[PDB]
Amino acid sequence: GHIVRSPMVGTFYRTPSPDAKAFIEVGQKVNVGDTLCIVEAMKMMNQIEADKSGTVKAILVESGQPVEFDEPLVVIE
Amino acid sequence: GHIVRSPMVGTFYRTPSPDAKAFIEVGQKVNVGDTLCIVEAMKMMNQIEADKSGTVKAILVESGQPVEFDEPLVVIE
Amino acid sequence: MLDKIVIANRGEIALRILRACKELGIKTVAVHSSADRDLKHVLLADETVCIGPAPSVKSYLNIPAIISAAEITGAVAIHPGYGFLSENANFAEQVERSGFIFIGPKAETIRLMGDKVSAIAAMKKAGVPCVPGSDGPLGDDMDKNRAIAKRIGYPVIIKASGGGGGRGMRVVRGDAELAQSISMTRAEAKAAFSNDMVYMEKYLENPRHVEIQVLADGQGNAIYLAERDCSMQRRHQKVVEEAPAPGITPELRRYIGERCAKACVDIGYRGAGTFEFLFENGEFYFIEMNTRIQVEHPVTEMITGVDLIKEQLRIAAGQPLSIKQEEVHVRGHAVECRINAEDPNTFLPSPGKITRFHAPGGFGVRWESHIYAGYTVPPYYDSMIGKLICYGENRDVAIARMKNALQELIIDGIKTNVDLQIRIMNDENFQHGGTNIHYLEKKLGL
Amino acid sequence: MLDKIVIANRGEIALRILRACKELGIKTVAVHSSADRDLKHVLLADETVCIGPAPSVKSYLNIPAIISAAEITGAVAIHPGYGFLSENANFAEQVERSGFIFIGPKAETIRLMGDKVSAIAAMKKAGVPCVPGSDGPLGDDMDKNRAIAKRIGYPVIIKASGGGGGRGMRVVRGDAELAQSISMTRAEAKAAFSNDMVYMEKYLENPRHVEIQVLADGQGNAIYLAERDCSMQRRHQKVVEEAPAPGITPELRRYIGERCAKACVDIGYRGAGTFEFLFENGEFYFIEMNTRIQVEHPVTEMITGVDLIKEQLRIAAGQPLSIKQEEVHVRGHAVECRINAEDPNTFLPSPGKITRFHAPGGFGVRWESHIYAGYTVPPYYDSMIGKLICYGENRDVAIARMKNALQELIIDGIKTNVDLQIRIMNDENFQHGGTNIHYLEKKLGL
Amino acid sequence: SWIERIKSNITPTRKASIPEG
Ligand SMILES: Nc1ncnc2c1ncn2[C@@H]1O[C@H](COP(=O)(O)OP(=O)(O)O)[C@@H](O)[C@H]1O
Ligand SMILES: Nc1ncnc2c1ncn2[C@@H]1O[C@H](COP(=O)(O)OP(=O)(O)O)[C@@H](O)[C@H]1O
Ligand SMILES: *C(=O)CCCC[C@@H]1SC[C@@H]2NC(=O)N[C@@H]21
Ligand SMILES: *C(=O)CCCC[C@@H]1SC[C@@H]2NC(=O)N[C@@H]21
Ligand SMILES: [Mg+2]
Ligand SMILES: [Mg+2]
Repeated sequence: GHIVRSPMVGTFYRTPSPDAKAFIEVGQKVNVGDTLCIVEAMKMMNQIEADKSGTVKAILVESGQPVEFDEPLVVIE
Repeated sequence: GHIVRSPMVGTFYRTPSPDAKAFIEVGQKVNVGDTLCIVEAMKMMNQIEADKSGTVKAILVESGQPVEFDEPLVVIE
Repeated sequence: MLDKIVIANRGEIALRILRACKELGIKTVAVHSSADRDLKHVLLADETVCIGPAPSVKSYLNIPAIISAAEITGAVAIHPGYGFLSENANFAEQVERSGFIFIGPKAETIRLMGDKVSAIAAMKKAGVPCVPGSDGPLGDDMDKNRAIAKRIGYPVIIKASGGGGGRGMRVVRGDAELAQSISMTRAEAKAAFSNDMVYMEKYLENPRHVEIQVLADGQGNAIYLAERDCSMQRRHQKVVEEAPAPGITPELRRYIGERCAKACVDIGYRGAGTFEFLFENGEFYFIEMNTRIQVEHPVTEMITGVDLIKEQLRIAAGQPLSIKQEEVHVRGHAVECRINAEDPNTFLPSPGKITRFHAPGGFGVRWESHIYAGYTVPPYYDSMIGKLICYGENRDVAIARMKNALQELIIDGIKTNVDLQIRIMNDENFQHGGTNIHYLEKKLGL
Repeated sequence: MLDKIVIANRGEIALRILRACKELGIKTVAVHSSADRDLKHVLLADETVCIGPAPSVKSYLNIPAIISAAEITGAVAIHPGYGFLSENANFAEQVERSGFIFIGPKAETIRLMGDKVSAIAAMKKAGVPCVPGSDGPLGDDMDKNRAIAKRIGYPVIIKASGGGGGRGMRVVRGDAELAQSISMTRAEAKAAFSNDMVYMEKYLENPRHVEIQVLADGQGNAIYLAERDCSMQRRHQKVVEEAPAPGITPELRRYIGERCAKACVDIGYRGAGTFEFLFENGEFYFIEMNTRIQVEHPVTEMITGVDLIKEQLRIAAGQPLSIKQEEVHVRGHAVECRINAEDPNTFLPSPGKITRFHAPGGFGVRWESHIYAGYTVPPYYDSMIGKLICYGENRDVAIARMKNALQELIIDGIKTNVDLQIRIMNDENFQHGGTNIHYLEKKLGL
Repeated sequence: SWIERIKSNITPTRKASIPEG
């Protein structure tokens, strides 16, 4: 049950654009490293890369919800 | 065994007079009805009577030492 | 100063006296019962003497025991604090005769002011207005009783002369139940205070309990220190005090203070006492006088800056009052809350161990109490465990400070009336101020 | 008014700012690290944001993280308290860039007063006396350095321009160790503050650290609130601070205070600051200025009745000064003692769980701390865990109250420096007052 | 009993504007 944690304080987003397809969704699995979600902070859109290959067990934070440091973002395997 | 404790507050004496014989001494046993020690309060020298007959094992206080309520004085076995 | 004194009390007031003694370089003897060996002031006192068993009637009301404790330890004074034997003229006379200074008024003054009828008569003599009433003890002339009641105007209240603590008081609405109410109140007084004397007084329905603090050295000097509005009461027992009373302009303050100081000088008062009143239509109506330091004195201390217990100790030593009336300045506003160990709903005592405890702190917040983590509140004594005083530059600041401090206080292992105090703090009418003495009971909506 | 503010600090100052906010009805955001989730103010704050891992360089010195917390929480101001980024001009200008209100002076003001080489020049321009010294940064012109040292007179002290907290200072008695002392001071400055600039000043041997507290709104108004006396220092880190300074007559007090206020007006200062002077022979000698609320500021609050943090919030909100110079009155004497968490015989920090804790109470005792029974003191941050301020109508009463309140205080489970404070209180020369900055090290003698 | 707090979540509706540059 690996948990990916947000590395910065910001607002959580799934789509890189307001009207674009979500980076990931529960089910569809991911790889060792790739964009998984967005945390916006002081503009400067930031991309969160997974540190572990695996399947997306779940996602704990909705889009637009502010996240803090060490905020559980997604659960993989 | 059993312990007799002062029921009032005042100075503790063992001889009824400044120069007289102590009511009791270590060794020689006592019975239920007998005076063991003198508690002086406001120039009134009350007397203390044990409740169980037995040997005077030891005296826990010293003459002229002020005592307080529920102060252990003598233990009878 | 006094070489050594005996603190014949317990709880918060015992700590208040112990701390005042320590600041003044006075040795302290802390007399306690057998169930009060873990009290904070007992563990901090210089000397400790056990005076009796757990019940109050055998330990803290045992005048011979306290005199003996003062004798063996070589004390030179006895401070009763409040409650127990503070207003016991027999205790005062016996202590003074035995050869120990009584930190308080004279025995004669305690006798005079304790009898509420004689107190009212003396106040009328000295120029202090009083509530219309029987103007004397009630007799068997029921015709005269009902004539007086009709003249003053119903409703009326029957109050025991030696009553205290809010007990032995009955309100009468008409002539129907006057005799029965009087008889049952007399029986209750016999059961409680061993004195059946009672008197009748007019019942004001919208008053504001206002009380004046007076310091007099017994040498012809006396001063007054602001006032206190103890309106917030339940079951005739105060819950929240404050000082100075809202709406009492400095003119009325100086007026009533001058009258009370003159009364103190005339009756030869000594020590610190409180003149209770009832405020309505801009006129005060004396009810009773407390011949002892009051539970809610910290508010006066915090607004005036005068340490009242240290002043008591200095007066008892004979020193004349060093504070002039013009030098007493009120600066701010203090609000006090009493914290009791009782059910907030059933208002019944809840003795028991305190598993955790974290007292409030910060700027302008005083926490006066004797409890700690692991203290076992005995069931044999009153249910008060502490007082919480908060001071600010105005009423609103003090009330906000009080809300924060109450939110910050933790008391677990027993049931405490902290939520009730928070509710009172959050009441809009209380924040506005000026509530009558019956507001709190009506707030319960029953 | 400020709708919401971020308390970019931790511990005791965070509680102070949160409690002032609660009084003023301001919403609070408490940014903490991942090891500070247990802090009392974090559990009492409205919104909490974890801004980084345990180390300070990653949590509280992270300007982007604090700005992001303010942004997501929708705050309008940031209170830096003291320490960390309070005197950071980069933080000031970077907070002001993003439309947030910096509760404190301007960025340019912090830059000007942030380096002592420029602050001394500004004060000399403004007429505030300064210690004779190098009157400029030290170069490699050794002949000039020794000529200056001879002119000012030995002994001399080398002080880093960006120095803080008492570090980066070396006392030099002769030319033999001048070069080596300068080299080591520069190395320490490089390793600590990223600024190797140093300057030489005269080394007074019997001064008294006397500092002035000043409130300015940045609109042409500035006032001075008494002073302090931080002469009880160890390794240039204060231990006992008190106000007003003993022996400073009202004439001298006003003379220094009015000049300090004029100097504040000169640089267009804003918010609350503090000028630090060395007192000797009735002459003040400026050394540095603190552009922030000071750790020992509670002593100035208990003698003037003026809440300094609420004043900072009001000034930041834009309101002008509501206190006139004539309205400031010093009434009493307060003595403070910093309670650190360290080995009393080795001054090494001692982190660990606090098993028991009981803060003292009483009339005029303030306990300013964030700890509680069951609080695990983290090792990453400074060792201070609380402050204890005691107030009285005179110095002797304050000292006696301090001695009483230090015994009533219990802190188990960690090694704390309470016994050091108790033995400092009992010292006879301290009770006399007017001791010099080097007195405590002489008393310890090691 | 503030020692045990619910650890609530931030309300997203609050918005702050930082200059883009
Ligand atoms: N004459 C009165 N009219 C109305 N209420 C009264 C009167 N006398 C007493 N009370 C109520 O009872 C309370 C306590 O009265 P008090 O005489 O001080 O008795 P105690 O000695 O029990 O404290 C007062 O604060 C008031 O609320
Ligand atoms: N010119 C000086 N002469 C003697 N002692 C000094 C001098 N400057 C500083 N000190 C000592 O160092 C302490 C701290 O100095 P300060 O300039 O305030 O540095 P910091 O910024 O580290 O607090 C002073 O209280 C004083 O004891
Ligand atoms: C600066 O003014 C705010 C920019 C916020 C950009 C992000 S991208 C996803 C959301 N859509 C949108 O328009 N704002 C959010
Ligand atoms: C009263 O002031 C003190 C006098 C009493 C002295 C008592 S009598 C019992 C003890 N025996 C003795 O020698 N002196 C003590
Ligand atoms: Mg009463
Ligand atoms: Mg300094």
